[PDB]
Amino acid sequence: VQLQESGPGLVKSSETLSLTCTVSGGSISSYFWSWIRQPPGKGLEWIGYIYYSGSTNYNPSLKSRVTISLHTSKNQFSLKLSSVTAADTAVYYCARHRNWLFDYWGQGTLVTVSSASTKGPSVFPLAPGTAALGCLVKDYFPEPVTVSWNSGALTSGVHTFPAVLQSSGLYSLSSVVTVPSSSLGTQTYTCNVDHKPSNTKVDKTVE
Amino acid sequence: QSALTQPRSVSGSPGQSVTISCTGTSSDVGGYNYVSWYQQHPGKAPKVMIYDVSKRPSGVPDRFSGSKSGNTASLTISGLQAEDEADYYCCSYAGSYTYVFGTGTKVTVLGQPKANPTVTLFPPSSEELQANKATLVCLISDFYPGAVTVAWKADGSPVKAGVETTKPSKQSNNKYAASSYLSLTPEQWKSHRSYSCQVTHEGSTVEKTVAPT
DNA sequence: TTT
Repeated sequence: VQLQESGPGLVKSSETLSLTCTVSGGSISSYFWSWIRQPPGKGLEWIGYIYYSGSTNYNPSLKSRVTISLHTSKNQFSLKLSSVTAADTAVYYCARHRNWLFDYWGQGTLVTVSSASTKGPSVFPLAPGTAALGCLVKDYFPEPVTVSWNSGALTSGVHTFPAVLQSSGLYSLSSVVTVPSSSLGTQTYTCNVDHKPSNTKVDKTVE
Repeated sequence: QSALTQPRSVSGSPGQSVTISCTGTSSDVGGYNYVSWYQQHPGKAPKVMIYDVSKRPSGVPDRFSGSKSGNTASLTISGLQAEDEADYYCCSYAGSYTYVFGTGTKVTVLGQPKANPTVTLFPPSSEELQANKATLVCLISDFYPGAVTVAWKADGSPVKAGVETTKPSKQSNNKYAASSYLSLTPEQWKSHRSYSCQVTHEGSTVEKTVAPT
């Protein structure tokens, strides 16, 4: 018995997010059938469930926006989430709910909410024992961006963070290097930002 | 409803025990005995470990046990093994055909000594301010275990709006780093006397402060 | 309608 989510990975802002769960090796003629989501790096949030007879019950904070429907001729159940914004960006899981627990979960599908067109990043300096310095790579779409330092020659103490999707529908990330503070203003530290989707490269020397 | 309160971080060496608390209200955790617990490894779906407060599904090792006290559920893992390192979520029925999940706890099976975070807080760059934007960047580096709470303050007063924080990720040296961003308008930035990034790691708190200048 |  197995559940798996299908449907698009990218939805536009203020439109309806649609996903379908297909059950295999088992019927949908018993039990509850549920949707749960998880924003990237955050906790689980119950969206709702549908009983096999058709009764729907949703999370009270999402109620006016959520539809869960059964499709018995396909052995599927669906989710529609209206009025979607960047805050609805999450991994969406379907799951069977039986005897007061969620027992068989799908692998999940990341849904990113943005109507953003392709855009290259603005790169801003994070200016500085040891001193931290970095580059803020701001307002790009879509993923990914790669950051290196001094054309890949500087790797020790380098850390590039995972991207955050802002309320604007655009991503931001930071990359940092920890260097000796006695080298500041003599050694140069340059972040090389590569955003292939927009055909953009930026070099920013931070001081 | 409100998410069930869990500690951000619990840890132990292999062979030790840990307990994870899950505090709800009398209308959820303390209203029914329909508490379940879920284990989540990176990139994977949650997997049920406990249901009905204390029952184990088939195949779940007996080192996992569940309990309840008032409005608090607990998951206890005896004899920690390396593979127990994961996130754990409690869940409770919350009345009238609803469920609420807990905020999640990272269980770390200790393989290094703990390391305190180095916190650097960057103010908005003058270049970003000229772009009519302002982002405070709080960098947290070289900590273990990989779990931290970040709180922002403006003149000693909590700021919840405009905050985005990354889940801790491993550095090249095998310790963790995390980042938090406070997004402001230039006017907000200039209006206040001071801004702070407060990092809590394994009981201890590190605070850094910055001001327009 | 609904464990």
